[PDB]
Amino acid sequence: SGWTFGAGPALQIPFPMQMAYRFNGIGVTQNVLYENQKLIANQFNSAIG
Amino acid sequence: VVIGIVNNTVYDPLQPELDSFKEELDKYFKNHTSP
Amino acid sequence: VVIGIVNNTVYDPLQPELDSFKEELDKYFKNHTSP
Ligand SMILES: *[C@@H]1O[C@H](CO)[C@@H](O[C@@H]2O[C@H](CO)[C@@H](O)[C@H](O)[C@H]2NC(C)=O)[C@H](O)[C@H]1NC(C)=O
Ligand SMILES: *[C@@H]1O[C@H](CO)[C@@H](O[C@@H]2O[C@H](CO)[C@@H](O)[C@H](O)[C@H]2NC(C)=O)[C@H](O)[C@H]1NC(C)=O
Repeated sequence: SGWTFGAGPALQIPFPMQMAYRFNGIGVTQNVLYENQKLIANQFNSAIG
Repeated sequence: VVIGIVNNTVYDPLQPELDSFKEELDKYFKNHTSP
Repeated sequence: VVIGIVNNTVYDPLQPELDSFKEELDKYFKNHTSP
């Protein structure tokens, strides 16, 4: 659901698309995640290991 | 590279104000090429 | 619907920067059949 569950009613949203809405609040645009989905997936998977 | 991409057309807003011009630009060559 | 709105013109920029060239375009298209 993302962040909504902390404001009001909880709205569903696909997780590979929540992230492109979390880059956008940093300063890098959202056209970087899709182009690097597999590498960021492996970096996230290896980091938690 | 992106997955989940969906085919669609996009309505270009830079076109119709000059497509309306292109509507009358091509009209302006109907009389130009008439004689 | 909105209250307090006032009447004024808005200098929309795309037409006159085109019309700076459409004026000589309109002059050239119509005067081609003049002579
Ligand atoms: C999205 O549209 C493009 C172009 O309209 C499609 O690309 C071609 O589509 C035809 C029809 O299926 C195929 O025969 C070609 O092989 C496609 N070109 C290539 C380079 O693969 C594309 O398949 C469409 N994608 C979806 C998901 O509908
Ligand atoms: C802004 O201009 C419009 C039209 O140029 C005005 O609308 C007119 O208002 C009078 C007021 O009685 C009516 O009699 C006309 O029938 C209206 N014409 C149209 C086309 O709607 C409007 O009043 C103006 N607004 C202000 C704040 O002066």
